[PDB]
Amino acid sequence: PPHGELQYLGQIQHILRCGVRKDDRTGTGTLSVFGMQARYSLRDEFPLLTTKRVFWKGVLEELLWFIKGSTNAKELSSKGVKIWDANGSRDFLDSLGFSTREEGDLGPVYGFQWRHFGAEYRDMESDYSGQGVDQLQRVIDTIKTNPDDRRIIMCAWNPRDLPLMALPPCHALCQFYVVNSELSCQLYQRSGDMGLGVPFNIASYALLTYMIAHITGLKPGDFIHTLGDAHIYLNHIEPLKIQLQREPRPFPKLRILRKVEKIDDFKAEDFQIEGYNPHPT
Amino acid sequence: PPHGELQYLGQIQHILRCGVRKDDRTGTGTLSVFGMQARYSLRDEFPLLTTKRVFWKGVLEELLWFIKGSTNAKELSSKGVKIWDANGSRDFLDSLGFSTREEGDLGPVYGFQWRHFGAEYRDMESDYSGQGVDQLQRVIDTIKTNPDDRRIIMCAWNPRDLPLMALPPCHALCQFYVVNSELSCQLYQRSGDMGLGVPFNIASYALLTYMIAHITGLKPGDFIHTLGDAHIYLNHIEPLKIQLQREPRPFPKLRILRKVEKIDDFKAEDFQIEGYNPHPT
Repeated sequence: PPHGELQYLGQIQHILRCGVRKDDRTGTGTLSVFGMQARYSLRDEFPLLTTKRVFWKGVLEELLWFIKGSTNAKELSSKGVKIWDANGSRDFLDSLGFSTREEGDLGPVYGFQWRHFGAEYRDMESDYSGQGVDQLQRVIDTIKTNPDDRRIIMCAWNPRDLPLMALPPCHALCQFYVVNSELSCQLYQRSGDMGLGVPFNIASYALLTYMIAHITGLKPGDFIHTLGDAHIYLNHIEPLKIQLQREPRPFPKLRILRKVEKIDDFKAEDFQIEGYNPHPT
Repeated sequence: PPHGELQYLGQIQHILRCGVRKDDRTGTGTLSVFGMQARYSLRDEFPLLTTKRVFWKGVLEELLWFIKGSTNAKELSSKGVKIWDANGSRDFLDSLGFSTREEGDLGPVYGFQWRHFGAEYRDMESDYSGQGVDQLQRVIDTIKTNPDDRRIIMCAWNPRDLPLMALPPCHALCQFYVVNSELSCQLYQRSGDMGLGVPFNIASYALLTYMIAHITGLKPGDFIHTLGDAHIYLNHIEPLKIQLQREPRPFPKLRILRKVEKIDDFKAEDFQIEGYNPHPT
């Protein structure tokens, strides 16, 4: 078997070679490619990239934050993870016109879309219990009842809610798939930062799969990563060039430390990564 | 230059070889693979598969039917396309607790979601003008004014309208991409009947790209076909393996006979398939 990270590095080679120049919303400033797909096996290994360190604590703590259904960036920052803070800033919110929202109010992002799709969004601290659609539970339930179902889909893209978010999700939807008691997951990521973003988004959905496969009593299969606008920022061309030279270490292993039955009962101390020795930045 | 149809036949060979037994809703009866991707060029050619004849009239009529905001299957059947009739059947409906619902009424399917996303569906006759997000136009608008946008997405998956609709979309969403005056499109297909529905599905979203590009004054680039549950029904295996022995004829071309300002002004008589030489069956 070849390494799973060799797909990610190969995707960088392609963008560096055949990628064309394209700007984002600020004028920057990228080398882009439209349409990619890589498959990462989760079978007795966890696709946490090794040619550079990945913020696993950020990965883990953000997902639980999503699963909680939280939409307040302060509730995440308390755990020492700051990747969402600047979007709930007391000035950036007014930049989008959201002057009425208090500090932290991202609007109807992932956690709200996952647990309460369709619901009318009030504030961060409003209780949306039983309101909307808990498609995360619908996923877990459907897997338990009809594993053959070709509809196990959790969509975070709500066209009604787009003008109310800090920014539209880079992960439109994910779809789950069960065969031979193996749970597999495909993620559709509309936009991907191969340098900074992408490695984080592989761990995040490999983790979710590991969570659901644990609950539904299945064993993790493949994680399919599908990209739309796969781009490399020009100020990363050289650091990525040197990283391509590095050789992938053996993937670590994600292990759950207690039998968890419900999904909202998962805590950051239930997961342990062992054997993770990445390259130095 | 490698022929684009080889990807389709290639996918089939993989599923026949590395595919596993997986059933569907009705106990049948397939060979499944989760996660596929193929790229079909739209540059000076149209990916109408030629190893077997594709029902282009149906491909063309169904899409105009979509743009029409239609959910009545008989509006399409009246055009010589009988592919949604059994789904809008007076019996198929009763087999889904839609005994209160009239025949042809497929529910909040594609045509509704594209033109009126987020609107309270009632029936196939009420007009939902000024209701629901017009995703189809918002796409065209954003392409005209902001081609760098990494958010041009037409999502047809609405977990709220999932009860009310007959068949939940096999085509969850499609994303558009513009660089160097080239419009590209990627479809995320929830499930794919390889030897039956897939060639039809490919031609559908290529045409849509050809339409939108024509409207937006652009030259079509690539159509990326991402698949989730890609499957082959057991009774298609031998007909498909004979089809595997065929060498693909050069793809036809799609000429637009006139000049259309708005997407709604499109008519069947504006298109002309040229150079289509498919194998028989």
